[PDB]
Order: sequence, then structure tokens, then C-alpha cells
Amino acid sequence: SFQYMKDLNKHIPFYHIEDSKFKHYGKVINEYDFNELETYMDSLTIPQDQNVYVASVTEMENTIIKNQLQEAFYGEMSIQIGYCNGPNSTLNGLEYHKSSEINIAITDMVLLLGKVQEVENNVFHSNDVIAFFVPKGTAVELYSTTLHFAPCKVNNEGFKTIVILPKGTNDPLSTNIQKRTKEDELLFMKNKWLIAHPEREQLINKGAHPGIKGENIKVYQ
Amino acid sequence: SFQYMKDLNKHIPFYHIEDSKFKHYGKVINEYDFNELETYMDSLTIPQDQNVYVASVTEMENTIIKNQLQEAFYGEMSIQIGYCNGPNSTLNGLEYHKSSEINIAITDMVLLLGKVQEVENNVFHSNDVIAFFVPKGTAVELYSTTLHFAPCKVNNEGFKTIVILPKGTNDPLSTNIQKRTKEDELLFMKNKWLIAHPEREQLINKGAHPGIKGENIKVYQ
Ligand SMILES: [Fe+3]
Ligand SMILES: [Fe+3]
Repeated sequence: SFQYMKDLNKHIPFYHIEDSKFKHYGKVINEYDFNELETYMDSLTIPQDQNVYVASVTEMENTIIKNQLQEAFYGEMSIQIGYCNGPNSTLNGLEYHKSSEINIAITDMVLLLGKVQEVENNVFHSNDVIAFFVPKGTAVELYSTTLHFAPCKVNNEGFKTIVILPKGTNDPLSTNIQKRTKEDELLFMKNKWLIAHPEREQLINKGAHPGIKGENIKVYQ
Repeated sequence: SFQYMKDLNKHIPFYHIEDSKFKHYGKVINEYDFNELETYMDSLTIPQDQNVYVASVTEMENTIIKNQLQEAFYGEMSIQIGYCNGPNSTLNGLEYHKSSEINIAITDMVLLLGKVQEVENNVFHSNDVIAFFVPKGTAVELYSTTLHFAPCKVNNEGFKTIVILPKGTNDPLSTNIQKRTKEDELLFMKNKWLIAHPEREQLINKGAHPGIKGENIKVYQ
């Protein structure tokens, strides 16, 4: 429940995804159903140790709805459908893509969002983050200029999310560039620029840029 | 010259592209060399009747700069390089992509920009447009949430721009979708959503949505 989560998280701006404060970050998508996907997602368990992210799942890609979303929402550009399920409750990191991402909440979840415009010399401040409570069943477009990461759990068992992007996004980089722009320092996976919190050893050890300044926010439930 | 243009366009909030007001719309790209493309552009004159947009030019794509922009600025996503040159001086339309576009000003030019978030039931108002004077040699990223169209001229002979996007963008739609979202009404080419001004009969005739309210803004020079 939203009010329970709201009450417990007075240390961060906290909104329902249907609130107009979301409008700068994304849009709620209403006119699609996702039965084919939900059927797949129900065959999956939530890991309790750490989040899993599969970028591209054939089963979910071989669907009517994938073809609908590709031709219309993505204007005929090739897409992948994956999932991010897990027990996480902290910010950890903030990433962007030069694309639209769809997140479909298969469980209640929360997203910690920023705006890429608020990055200055590869630094973003926790204070700028906003949380949005997304109910089971809700689908959102997150804009390319919206800093985002893995959801934070609402229910004790964790969360389940469908994640839709241009095909190839989050694949390993296949070249090692000559870095020349500020942004190049963030480049981490295909079509994925990442700003990690310095207390997130799992990302820092992977080479991620340590540019979140402030507390690694925690979402209490 | 910027002050010349500014003095003639007091009917429109008018800014240098280096101004901070641009930060909401895009970013200036500095650390790249576009010389190979500049050389191709020198082989062209400016059309005098009407704009020309060619989405993909193989010769421009078979360059070192194309490989660099693909691997780094687009994070390994496949890109096309084209150009948009001509004599235009009006708004005419506002389009977006679920991608970043790069515009490289080979001549002085002006961009009339909006935000996608300012669209309300498939309507944008001219009064929300902001003009940005882009000097010869400036490269800009336009974010996916930035409504944009073809440049407006500074010099009497017209303008020349390089246009970089994900490969396929602005190709003809291969499907006729069953429309279901407000956004589906705007879908006009591959990865291109357009809101046309009603005075451009040629766009409306082709099925563009007439949703710009207000003057077809003109840039005087
Ligand atoms: Fe993402
Ligand atoms: Fe465009």
C-alpha cells in the first residue's frame, strides 16, 4: 500500500506514479494489456540474495504484444523484452539510455529517478532523487533523460519488473573506446551510461564511475 | 551574427546555444572532429526552393568520425549520417524520436525547440517554442524529449546541417498499425512522431497530425 510506504519514507520526496510530478520523468501507459508477458513472469521466482536482470528473453519477445509495442510504441525500431526481479531496497546506481525504457510492474515496486540534466561533471546528488510508487499492473515509459536503476521492493518477498528497450541495450561493450567527452567516462554497457554510488562495491569493482554524492538512499518497507 | 538575429526576433525567446537555457533541451558536443563530414558538405550548394533531408549517405557513414560517434556517443548502437540543407525560415512542425539526434551546424542556423512533456492531448502551443542560435561549427545533441524540426536560416543563401540518428530513423513506415495511444496518432515515420502546424498542407495531406496551436513562428534575417 502506498500510504504505508509513504509513511515509512519521509526522508525522500515520495509520490504515486500517477502524480503529475512524474510528467517530467516519464508517462504511464494505459492502453495495452500484457497477458503474454505476465504468463512468462509468473513462471519466475524472486531471488533473495541479489537482483537478477536478463536483458532479452526469447519467450517474451516471441509474442503478439512485442510486435505491437515494436511497430507502434517504438515506431518500428527493434526491441528486446527482459526482466529485473530481486530483493533490492537501495539506490545503488543511476543509469541512462539514449532510448525509451518501458517498465511493467508485475509486483508493487518503487523507482528512484533523477534527470540527466542534473548531472554536473559526472556527479549527481542523492538529494535530487525522487521516489515513485508503482502499483502491480502499471506500465511506464521512462524517458531517455530520466536517470533510473533497478527497482526497490515494496513487499518483503521482493519485486518483479518487465524491462523493454532497443535490442542490444545492456549488452557488453564490444570495443574499448578512446574516451574524450565527460559522458564517455560513464559509458558502461551498450546504450547504457552509469553513475554508481561509492559504497556500492559490486558496481565499483566492476569499473563503474563513482559519481553519486550523498547517502545511498534506502527505501524502507 | 547572433546580436543581429536576436534584435530582429524579439517576438520569440531567443538564445545562444551556449546559454544554460539549452541544458533542458540538449548538450553541446565539443571533443569531436567532423572534418571528413565538413569536406563532403563543401561539395554541396544550398537548395533555394525548399529543404532537402537525406537520412543516410554511405560516403558520410564510411568515415572515422562515424565509427567514433557509433561506439562512443551512441554506445555501440547502429547510426546513420545524413544532412538537412535549404532556405527554410518557419517552424512548420515539431517532431521527436525515442533517440538522440546530433545536428552539426555547417553554417550558422537557428533551431526552434520544445519539450515533449509540454504536449497535451496531441497539442503543442507555438508560445512554448524557444529559439537557439547555433554558430557554424557547433555540434549539439538533441534529447529524445526535445521537439525539433528542420533549421531556420541565418544567412540569405540558407543553411547546411549534418543529421545523425539511429539507423532507420525517418524511413517510411512498413506497417499500418492499429492505433491505440494518443502518441500513436503522431507516429509519422520510423522512430519519428510529428506534430504539424495546420498551415503546412503538404504534411497534413500525408497524414501528419495538425496539433500546433498558435502562429507558424518565423525567424527573420
Ligand atoms: Fe535501464
Ligand atoms: Fe529529427
